[PDB]
Amino acid sequence: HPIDYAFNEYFLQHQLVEPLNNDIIFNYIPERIRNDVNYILNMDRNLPS
Amino acid sequence: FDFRNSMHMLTSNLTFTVYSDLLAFVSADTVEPINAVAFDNMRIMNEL
Amino acid sequence: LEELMRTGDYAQITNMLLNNQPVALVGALPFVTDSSVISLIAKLDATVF
Repeated sequence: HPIDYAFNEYFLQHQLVEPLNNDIIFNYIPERIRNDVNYILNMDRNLPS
Repeated sequence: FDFRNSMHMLTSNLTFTVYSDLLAFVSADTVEPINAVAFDNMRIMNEL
Repeated sequence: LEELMRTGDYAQITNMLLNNQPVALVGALPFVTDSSVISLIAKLDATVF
């Protein structure tokens, strides 16, 4: 219905869901620490598109 | 009620997989305490 | 190696091994003697690593 399409529509055009790369995980990390030798970082699980 | 004016087409994505918490995928160990270093780099706790 | 298991390995080695590049290692090590020529031709020693 006009008013219904109205709704559900925007719900689609606002799917607050961004992608995700190993890189982003790495990044949700303080610019520091990574640059603090004392601590070890590494990847193990893969990432599906 | 007029049909054609009510019928719409749908742009929907297909098969995600939502992840929460996150982090976890972070494999991380740690040096042995006796080997600490500050921004300094010479070593923290160096009085043997 | 001493400065490795200390430094927490900077995936430096991890990369070189992965990418297959001519390199060496140093320090205390466990040798292992084998005979039956065979082993050699099969180029067994490329394993372990």
